[PDB]
Amino acid sequence: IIMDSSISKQALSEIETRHSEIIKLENSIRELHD
Amino acid sequence: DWNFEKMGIGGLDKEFSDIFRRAFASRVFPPEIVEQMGCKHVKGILLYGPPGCGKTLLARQIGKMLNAREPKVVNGPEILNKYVGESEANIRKLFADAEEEQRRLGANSGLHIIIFDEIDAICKQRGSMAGSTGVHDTVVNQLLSKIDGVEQLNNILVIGMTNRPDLIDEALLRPGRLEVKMEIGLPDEKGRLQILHIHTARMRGHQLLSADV
Amino acid sequence: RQSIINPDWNFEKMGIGGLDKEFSDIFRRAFASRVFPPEIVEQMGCKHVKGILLYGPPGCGKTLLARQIGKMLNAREPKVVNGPEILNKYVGESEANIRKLFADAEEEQRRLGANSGLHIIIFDEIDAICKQRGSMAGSTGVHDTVVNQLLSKIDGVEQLNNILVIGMTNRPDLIDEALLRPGRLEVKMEIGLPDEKGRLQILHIHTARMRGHQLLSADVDIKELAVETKNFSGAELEGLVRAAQSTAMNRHIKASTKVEVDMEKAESLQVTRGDFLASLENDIKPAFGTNQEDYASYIMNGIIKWGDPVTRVLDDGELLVQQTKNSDRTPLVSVLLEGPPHSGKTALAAKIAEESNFPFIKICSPDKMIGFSETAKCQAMKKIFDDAYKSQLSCVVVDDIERLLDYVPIGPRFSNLVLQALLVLLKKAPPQGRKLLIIGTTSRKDVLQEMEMLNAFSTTIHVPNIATGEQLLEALELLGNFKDKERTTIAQQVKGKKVWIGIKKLLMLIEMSLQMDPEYRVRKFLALLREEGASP
Amino acid sequence: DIKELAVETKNFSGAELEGLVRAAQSTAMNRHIKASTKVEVDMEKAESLQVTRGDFLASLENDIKPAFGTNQEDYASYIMNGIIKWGDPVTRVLDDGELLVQQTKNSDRTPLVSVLLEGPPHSGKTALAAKIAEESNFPFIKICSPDKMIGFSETAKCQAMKKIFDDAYKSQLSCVVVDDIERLLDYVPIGPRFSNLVLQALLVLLKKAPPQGRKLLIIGTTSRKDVLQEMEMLNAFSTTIHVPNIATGEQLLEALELLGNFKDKERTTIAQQVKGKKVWIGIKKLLMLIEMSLQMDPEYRVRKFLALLREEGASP
Ligand SMILES: Nc1ncnc2c1ncn2[C@@H]1O[C@H](COP(=O)(O)OP(=O)(O)OP(=O)(O)O)[C@@H](O)[C@H]1O
Ligand SMILES: Nc1ncnc2c1ncn2[C@@H]1O[C@H](COP(=O)(O)OP(=O)(O)OP(=O)(O)O)[C@@H](O)[C@H]1O
Ligand SMILES: Nc1ncnc2c1ncn2[C@@H]1O[C@H](COP(=O)(O)OP(=O)(O)O)[C@@H](O)[C@H]1O
Ligand SMILES: Nc1ncnc2c1ncn2[C@@H]1O[C@H](COP(=O)(O)OP(=O)(O)O)[C@@H](O)[C@H]1O
Ligand SMILES: [Mg+2]
Ligand SMILES: [Mg+2]
Ligand SMILES: [Mg+2]
Ligand SMILES: [Mg+2]
Repeated sequence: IIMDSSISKQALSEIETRHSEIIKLENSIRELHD
Repeated sequence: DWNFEKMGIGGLDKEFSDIFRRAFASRVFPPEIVEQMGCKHVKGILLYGPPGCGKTLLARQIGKMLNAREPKVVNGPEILNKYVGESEANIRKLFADAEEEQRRLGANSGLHIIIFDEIDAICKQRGSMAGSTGVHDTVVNQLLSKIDGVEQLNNILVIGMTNRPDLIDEALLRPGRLEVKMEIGLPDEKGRLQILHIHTARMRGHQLLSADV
Repeated sequence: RQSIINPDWNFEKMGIGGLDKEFSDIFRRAFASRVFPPEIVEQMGCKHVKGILLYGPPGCGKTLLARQIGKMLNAREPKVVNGPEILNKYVGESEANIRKLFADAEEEQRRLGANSGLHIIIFDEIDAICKQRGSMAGSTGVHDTVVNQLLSKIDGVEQLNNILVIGMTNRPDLIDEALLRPGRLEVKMEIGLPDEKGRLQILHIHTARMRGHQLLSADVDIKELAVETKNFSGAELEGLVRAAQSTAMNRHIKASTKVEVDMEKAESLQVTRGDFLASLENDIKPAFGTNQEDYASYIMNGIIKWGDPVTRVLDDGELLVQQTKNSDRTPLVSVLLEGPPHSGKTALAAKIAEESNFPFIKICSPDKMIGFSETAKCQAMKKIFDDAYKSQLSCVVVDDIERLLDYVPIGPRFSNLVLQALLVLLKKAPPQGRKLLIIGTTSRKDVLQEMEMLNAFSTTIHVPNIATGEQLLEALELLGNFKDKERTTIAQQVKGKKVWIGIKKLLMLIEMSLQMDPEYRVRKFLALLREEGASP
Repeated sequence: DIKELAVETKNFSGAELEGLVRAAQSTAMNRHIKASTKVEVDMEKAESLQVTRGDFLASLENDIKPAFGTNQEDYASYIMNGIIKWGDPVTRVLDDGELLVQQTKNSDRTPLVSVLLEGPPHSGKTALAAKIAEESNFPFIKICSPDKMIGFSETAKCQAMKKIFDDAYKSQLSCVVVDDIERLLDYVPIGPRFSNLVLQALLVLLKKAPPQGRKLLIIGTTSRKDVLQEMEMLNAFSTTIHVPNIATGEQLLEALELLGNFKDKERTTIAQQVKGKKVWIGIKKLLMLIEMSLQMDPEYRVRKFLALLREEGASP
């Protein structure tokens, strides 16, 4: 009636440019370079 | 500011003299004489008896009788997780404050109390002759290795309440860890008289009790 | 060469007493080669030992010795493991924790070569993680991985020469065999109960500060305490002294409903013999010693001498005790006490055991095995005898043998495992030169003789019933009951006949005949005696 | 001498030999140190360190113990009080055992031989199998007694016996002792009752030749021959040997004289009252009546011995 269990975790490929810096790319492309 | 008359307990007027002669007697004498004596204070108490006879009451009252910091509480089988090596973390987390205070200061820290309920639930006999019980062995070892170990503590005290004194591991009930043990049995006439007086004093105060009773 | 030993360390400072031989052996085998000049050691070409193990009954001074030896060496500080403190839930993290202990030595060896300092590692409660490599079936498997990592790191392809591992355990039989070969853990020691000199030294050590400040009254004598306490371990002696001090301090303090202290008594504080005797009587209770409650529940109403057959049993018991105490070629003797029922044969065994002055006395009775199966009874008996094997002398009483076997006239039926575990335990001699004595009681000798259980026992003693009327009269006079004319009439009605009654039944007939009015006690007593006395 | 160490060490592995050498070195070195209140090492006698043979024997007998096979402690435990010679029936058993052990080493038609020692109880059978096993000087010797299996169930006993027998198939030639058969397979006259699994295991293991070119010798002991004959087990053992009891006053006198008790006048006193009849008593009981007798006063000793001997009087 007992079974101890182990776990395995995974990391996340955190991306600086997947949101809020695509808007910053636009602010760098459409605004700064314009 | 504290007197027994305000404790609220009635009947256990003899099983409290000992607990205040072996567990607290060496914390009220002038410190210099005790230091010259070079003794070590007791660090355990075990109470047992029939169910529903005034055990937890003594726990609360002794806990709040001293200037000690507010008692912690481990609620019996609340320290059983499912992942490997999670019970031991729960057990170890209890002594963190005691260890930190003992390291920071020395021979000055305030008493820390740990009220242990349903000791029999987990602290079962380790056993021998091959075979592993399961997780109970690891918890028992991790508990026995902290009260008494290579590193010394002198500012702790543990209280254990249960009604089966012959199901606890023998290695735990030796002088040095959970030494003093007491039995709290059924009360005789005078106990009943005092209990009834204590429980009806409030009503008697406000003239709400008829003189016929 | 900067001596590995701390520049100032004397055995008097350590504070351990009664462990001289063991410490000398440990120092000789695990420290000798590090204090001798290095050139000769280099010429001889030897590798230092890298393991020590300690085992024994709880509360005898293992963790004290380990801590003191760790403090002796003036080289870094010990790295403690507090039990199963190296364990996690994520896959592959216990092994990392195990590997982080040896890292510093590995790094230091390369930098310094052959001039490194000893690195110590203490493994308190080793039997929580290191077990038989495959005796835990059903778990996630962390045990096997941990054992393999530890084995491969202590003595692997790469070599270390600046480590020392110490282990402590109470059960030195579950630990892995592959971890106890002459390469990894060589020196294995047992810490056992001290003898008289050990107790004397321990009591000298503990009650030393009080002597310094004249807090100990001259009334106390240490030799009396040393002789009076037998089979006490060190922790029990410490508890005794602490209890005495606690009582002495509580004497002066006044009032419990309002804490108050009087300086007049506080200034003049001293501990006297009375506190020590009270503490000995009431508070401390050993585990391998003799207890005073076992002899107050069995021999209830003392022992009276109703006749001649009473003294013979005691004399023969004394002779057997003397034989077992002062001889060799015979370290295990047993005796069987048998007779008709209700005869008083369970009290005489207790009295004989108590009159022996043996340090260790134990009574195994079926009162504490209600509802147990066969295996539980076997385990209980084995544990009793295993404990009995741990003292220089002993005495074990087996009570009501016919109830242990679970006999019953119909069938017949009984247990077989119990019978065999009992038949093979009456011929196993104790280890080394340790004596033993076994006293068994029964009420049905013929059935036992038919089981071939009369070969194991070395002798037999017969406990008879009250036979001659004069013995009955003597017992009645000694018990303190009907006297004067009443006695006379009883004699008149009893001398001219034969009587056959046990001694445990008279105490019930007497008490049953005392509830009538003070005019028919004699008549009722005689009627009951006639109705009971079926002389066979 | 290296050869003496090579011969003495039995069932040693390389680590064992290294540990023995290291322990001898440490013991030899420890003499110079003086572990007084302060640690001191002598610098004058030093540089003259010498390892002596006595150190090697001390290390052998105190600080190194192998873990494959039996060791001297078990032998000293079983054959406890020596082997005296109370007459001719003592040499015959040893001679027969010697002939058997000689057979089981220089022949190939019969790579398995079994023998059985039988006699009355309390006669000294478990102390004559040990001597025969010891005197053979075989490489691997193991004793399977039932006092190491207290409380075991049937399966556990079967597994233990199987493991002990498997440990003997990985050597060149070995001897195994099964003492007190009647107790391995539980037996009790009422019923009768016993274990069947153990009996079947033994009856199959007694006729299982080992792998090619290896030999074995099994010596078994028992006290109740007829029951074994009635289980159809006594036609599996190759031969049989009988171990008798003291059955004549002259042999009793010889045993008393050699043991070293009741000397001078008391011996003749016993001879007067012993030569007029026959006796029937095993050699283990005779070592207990003597000790029971030697507890009274300096006088009143021969009387008790003769009385106890008279009470313990029976015959076939
Ligand atoms: N001389 C005596 N010998 C033995 N017992 C005595 C004697 N005088 C008084 N007694 C009392 O008699 C009782 C002895 O018998 P006990 O009560 O021990 O039962 P028992 O003999 O073991 O009985 P059972 O055979 O029924 O188990 C005890 O109360 C003992 O105090
Ligand atoms: N000539 C002898 N032969 C055998 N044993 C002897 C002899 N002389 C002395 N002894 C002693 O007799 C004892 C051997 O008897 P042992 O206890 O082995 O009998 P047993 O027949 O195996 O007993 P049981 O069947 O009751 O277990 C040992 O103490 C041994 O020292
Ligand atoms: N000695 C006592 N004096 C007064 N009341 C008591 C005493 N013992 C028990 N009680 C009453 O019992 C009630 C509950 O007791 P509890 O703490 O549950 O005991 P337990 O934990 O042993 O069951 C309390 O409300 C209290 O009033
Ligand atoms: N040989 C000894 N000399 C002095 N005191 C001892 C000795 N053995 C034990 N003690 C005392 O008894 C206690 C033993 O407890 P300890 O050894 O720490 O626990 P454990 O036996 O489980 O390792 C110590 O507090 C110590 O004061
Ligand atoms: Mg409660
Ligand atoms: Mg400890
Ligand atoms: Mg009885
Ligand atoms: Mg035998």
